[PDB]
Amino acid sequence: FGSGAIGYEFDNRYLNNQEMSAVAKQRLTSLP
Amino acid sequence: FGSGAIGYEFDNRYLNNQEMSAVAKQRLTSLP
Amino acid sequence: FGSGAIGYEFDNRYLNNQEMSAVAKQRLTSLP
Amino acid sequence: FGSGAIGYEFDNRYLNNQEMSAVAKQRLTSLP
Amino acid sequence: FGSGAIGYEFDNRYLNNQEMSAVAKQRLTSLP
Amino acid sequence: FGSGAIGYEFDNRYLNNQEMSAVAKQRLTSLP
Amino acid sequence: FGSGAIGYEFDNRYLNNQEMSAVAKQRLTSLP
Amino acid sequence: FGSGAIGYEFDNRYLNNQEMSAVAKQRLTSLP
Amino acid sequence: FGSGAIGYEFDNRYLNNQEMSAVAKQRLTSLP
Amino acid sequence: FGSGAIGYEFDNRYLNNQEMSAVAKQRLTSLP
Amino acid sequence: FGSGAIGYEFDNRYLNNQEMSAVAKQRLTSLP
Amino acid sequence: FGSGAIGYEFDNRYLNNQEMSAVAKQRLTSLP
Amino acid sequence: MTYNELIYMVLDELKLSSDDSYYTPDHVIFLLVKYRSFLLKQRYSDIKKQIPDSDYQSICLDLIEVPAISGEPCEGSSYLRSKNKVPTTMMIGNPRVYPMDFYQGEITYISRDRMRYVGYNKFLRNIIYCSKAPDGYLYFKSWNPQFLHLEKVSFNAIFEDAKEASEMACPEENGTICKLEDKEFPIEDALVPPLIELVVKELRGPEYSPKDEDNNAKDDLPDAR
Amino acid sequence: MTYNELIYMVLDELKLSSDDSYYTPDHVIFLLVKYRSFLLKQRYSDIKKQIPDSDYQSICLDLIEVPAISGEPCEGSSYLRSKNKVPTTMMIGNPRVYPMDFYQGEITYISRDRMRYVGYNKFLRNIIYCSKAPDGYLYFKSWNPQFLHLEKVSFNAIFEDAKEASEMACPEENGTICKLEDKEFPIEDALVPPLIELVVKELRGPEYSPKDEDNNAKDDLPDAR
Amino acid sequence: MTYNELIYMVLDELKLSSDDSYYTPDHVIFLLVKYRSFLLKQRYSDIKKQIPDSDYQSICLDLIEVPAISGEPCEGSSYLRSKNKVPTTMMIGNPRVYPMDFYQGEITYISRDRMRYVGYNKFLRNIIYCSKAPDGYLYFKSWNPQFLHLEKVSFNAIFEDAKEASEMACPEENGTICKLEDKEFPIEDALVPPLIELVVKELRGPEYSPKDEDNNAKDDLPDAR
Amino acid sequence: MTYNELIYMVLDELKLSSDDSYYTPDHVIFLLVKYRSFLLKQRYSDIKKQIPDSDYQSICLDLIEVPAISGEPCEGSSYLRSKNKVPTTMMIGNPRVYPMDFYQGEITYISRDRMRYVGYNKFLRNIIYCSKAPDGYLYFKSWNPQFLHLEKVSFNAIFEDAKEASEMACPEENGTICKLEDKEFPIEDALVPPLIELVVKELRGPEYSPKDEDNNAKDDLPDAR
Repeated sequence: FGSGAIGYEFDNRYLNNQEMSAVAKQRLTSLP
Repeated sequence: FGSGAIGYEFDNRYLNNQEMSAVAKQRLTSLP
Repeated sequence: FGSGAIGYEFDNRYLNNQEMSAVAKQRLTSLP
Repeated sequence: FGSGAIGYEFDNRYLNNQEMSAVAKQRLTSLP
Repeated sequence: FGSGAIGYEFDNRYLNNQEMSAVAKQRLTSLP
Repeated sequence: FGSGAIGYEFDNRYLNNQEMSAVAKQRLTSLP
Repeated sequence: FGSGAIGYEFDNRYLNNQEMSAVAKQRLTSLP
Repeated sequence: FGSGAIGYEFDNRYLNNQEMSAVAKQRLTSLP
Repeated sequence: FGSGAIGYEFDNRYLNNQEMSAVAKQRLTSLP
Repeated sequence: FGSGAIGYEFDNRYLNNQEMSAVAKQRLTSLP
Repeated sequence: FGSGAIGYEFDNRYLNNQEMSAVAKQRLTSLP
Repeated sequence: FGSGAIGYEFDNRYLNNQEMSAVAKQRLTSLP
Repeated sequence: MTYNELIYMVLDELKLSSDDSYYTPDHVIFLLVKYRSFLLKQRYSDIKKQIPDSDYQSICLDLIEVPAISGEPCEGSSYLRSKNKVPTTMMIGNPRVYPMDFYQGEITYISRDRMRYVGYNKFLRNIIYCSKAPDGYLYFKSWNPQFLHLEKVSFNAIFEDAKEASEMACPEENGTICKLEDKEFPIEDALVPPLIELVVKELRGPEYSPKDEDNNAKDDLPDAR
Repeated sequence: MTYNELIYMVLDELKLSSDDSYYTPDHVIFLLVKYRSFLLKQRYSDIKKQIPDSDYQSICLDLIEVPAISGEPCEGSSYLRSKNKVPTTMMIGNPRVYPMDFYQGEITYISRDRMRYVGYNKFLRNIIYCSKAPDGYLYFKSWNPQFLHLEKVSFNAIFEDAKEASEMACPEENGTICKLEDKEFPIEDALVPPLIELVVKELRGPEYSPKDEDNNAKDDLPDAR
Repeated sequence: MTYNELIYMVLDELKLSSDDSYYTPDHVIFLLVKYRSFLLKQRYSDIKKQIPDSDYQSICLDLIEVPAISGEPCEGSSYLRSKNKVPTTMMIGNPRVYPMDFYQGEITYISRDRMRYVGYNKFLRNIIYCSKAPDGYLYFKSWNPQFLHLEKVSFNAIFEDAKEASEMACPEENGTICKLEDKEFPIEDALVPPLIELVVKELRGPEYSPKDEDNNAKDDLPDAR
Repeated sequence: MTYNELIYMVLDELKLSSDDSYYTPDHVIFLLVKYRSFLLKQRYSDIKKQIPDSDYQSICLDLIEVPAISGEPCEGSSYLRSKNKVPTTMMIGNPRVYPMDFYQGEITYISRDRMRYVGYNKFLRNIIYCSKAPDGYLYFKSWNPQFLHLEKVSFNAIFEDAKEASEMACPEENGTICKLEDKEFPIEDALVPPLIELVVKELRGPEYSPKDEDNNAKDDLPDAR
């Protein structure tokens, strides 16, 4: 039939884990 | 038919393994 | 049927996490 | 037909191996 | 039916992210 | 039909190769 | 139907990024 | 029809190469 | 129906970038 | 229809190169 | 229809590009 | 219909490039 | 389990009940023994493991002193050999010849290519060696002349043929078993569900396969008769 | 097993029971022998492994002293060569020419191209060398003139054609085996389930393939007759 | 195996039994020889392997003394050349010219391009050289005038055309073999099931392909007649 | 193989048996020659390989002395050129212009654009060069005025049009082959099965295409006549 309250909360949370993975690789580097 | 009590706990557990893989990349670096 | 206010959000969010992962690999070099 | 007592125990096993592969990456870093 | 004003701006955003991920590997290397 | 004693022993063997691939990454780190 | 004016400019755009990732690897090496 | 004495040994030989590679990554490390 | 002027130069350009990627990994080494 | 005189050796040669690449990772590790 | 002079040279060029990449990993190791 | 003089020489040339990349990994380790 | 339990579980899974069937229980005795050694070489030949005590059979042997080639004098020392041919063992277990007690005596079963140069080290000149020649017989050779007095040895290994080795099998305390079907099948019970599945899959396709039913001096298999 | 247990399993898996059938045992003897060398090369040429005793066959040989070329004196020295042609050996096992005792004798089966420069060391001047020349016979050479008194040798190796090497087989203890199908088929039992499967997959396609049955001066195979 | 075993095992696989068929055995003799040198080049040309003896053929040659260009004095030295054109050898074996004895003599087969600069090193001045000219004849060249007395050589190689080398083959002890289908086919037994599979697939498509049977002065192939 | 054996294997595989067919052997002669040069450029131009003696054709040339432009004195030294045009070589083999004998003489076939600046080095003033000009003739140039006394050279290379080089082929020992189809097709046997397959696939689709069959001043191809 139709319901979207777990299809929303799982594909939101997948892009959360995809976003936290991208911001875990951000570096402000040193030794210029 | 339908039952969402084994599929939900596996889809939610799959998103835990990506989150712990995402928080295992979080580093506060040194040598500045 | 049809409504695209969640798929527009979820593809825009995927293109944000892809773009924020791309600019995370950007460096300005520090050797002569 | 259907009986998923074995397909349960493989997905529960494979999600453990994704969980072990995540927590084998966890470090407490040093050198500050 | 058809309307291509979102699939255009999702693909031209998708190829923008592969464009920045191309130029983020470009370095002018040293120590000759 | 059905005879499922070789798809069981091969799925158990593939997840046995995944458990060794995870526990070959596990490190008890030094130089603190 | 048929129209190939956006399917061309996107497939040409994709092959640029395959080239720009390939020419970002080219090196004239040193230390012999 | 049916015969499964070559699809067994081609799937079994596929599983030797996974675990033979998995034990090839096993290191009892040193230098504390 | 038939036209092969766009599919040829798109597939040739895809096989071009594989050649440009392969020649960037070629190295004549040193330090013996 | 069926003849497995060439499908055998094309699958058998593929499992050889996996076994050949498995043993090419094998090291007896030094600096204890 | 049938004509095979473009799919043959594209598949040859693909195995060329899988060969130039594979043979550019032929290293004769030094410092022994 | 049938003609298999080209898929034989393309799957063998695929598996010859796989062997040549597998034997490009074989190292005899020094400094023990 | 015996052969009789294993022959009939393949037959009951294929539902080969009638006496007027195409696939007799001698088709299954052929396919069980050949898929026993297929399944045994799959598991235990890649990386060495623990073999159970189920895969072994103890067979009894009576030995006779044979010359080297002929009755010519300068050919060499004599051998012992069995009267009958010994089944070919596999190279995955612990093949072991023993003088009717398992926990006594060192009669070293070795390969046929090693035994042509053996017994030259001065401490290994009291040890009896075993190998199966290309004649089919098991040959015995030692530099100690007392080895020519063996009358009876027993042989425990993983043989390639479970049927050929069950026929030379040792006598019981009760007595000999007349029929083959009341002897134990030598495979571990953790390999019997894969053993039955491979034999059933080999025969289930040919079970429902068409036959040349008509006698008409013509091959009627293209017509699916 | 014999040939008969392997010929009549491939037939009974294909249900080729009638005498008025297209594919006879003469088709299956070819396909069992040709697929045996296919299967042994695929398993034992990648890396070097232990070869079981079953794949080898011992043949018996009669040698005759033949010249180098002809009756001229300045052509070279003479050789020994077998009377009849020998089968071509696969390069996977331990080929072994032995003077009728497997555990004795040093007759060295080498390549044909090595044998033209051999025995030039002062210590290897008494060793008998064998190789199969392009005549198809087994030639024998030494710098020791005593080797020309060899009347009989054997040859235990993995031959390519098992049907040729079964015909020249060594005599048994009971006597010669007159039928080819009453001799043992030389492949390990762990390779028989992939050997039978390749042959049945090879013939089941043609088994239901149409024929040109009409005697009407026309090819009816495009019409699926 | 012979040609007759290999020709008919394709024909019995394509079920081409009738004399009123489109594909005669001569279609198969052409396709087996072209798919042999196809198959030897996939296996034995990529990296260097061992070559079995089964792929080689010996042909026997008659050499005649020919001048370089014509009967002029200031052209250059004269050659020997074979009487008939020789087959072109594939570059994957050990092509070997031998003076009717494989284990003797150094007649060194080299390329056509190398042989024009050869023999200048003063220890290589008694060695006879072979190559195949663009005529098709095997030319012989050496700086020793004793080489012009050769009346006969042989030539063991892996040839491209197996038919061209079966017609020029060496006579046996019984004698020459007239019928080409009685001669031995030169491919290893480990390569025949890949060889039979391709030549069947070459023709199993066209074996069911429609023909223009109607004589009506019109192309009827688009009408599927 | 010959031309006749190669065309008639495409014709029999396409089943082009009638006289009244849309496709000729002249269609297949065009396609077997274009797909010969297609196929050799695919194999032998990525990385350098050994090209066998099968792909080469030797053609005979008759040389005439021609001037540079016209009969004027202040232009340059006169060249030699062939009486006839030359087929274009491929850049994959070893082209070789030889004075009716392969193993002798250094006439150096170089490119058309190297040869305008050649022969200035004082040790290369006796070397005769060749190249195919945009005229289509093979022009010769040397600083030694003895080079104008050549009358006949032969040219062995891998030409693009195998049909063109088979008209200029050298006369044999018997005599020049009158018919083209009885000449030898220049490709190795390792490349005949893809050369047949690419030509069979090229024409089989167009073999069953509908024709504009009705003569009615109208295109009957959209109706698939």
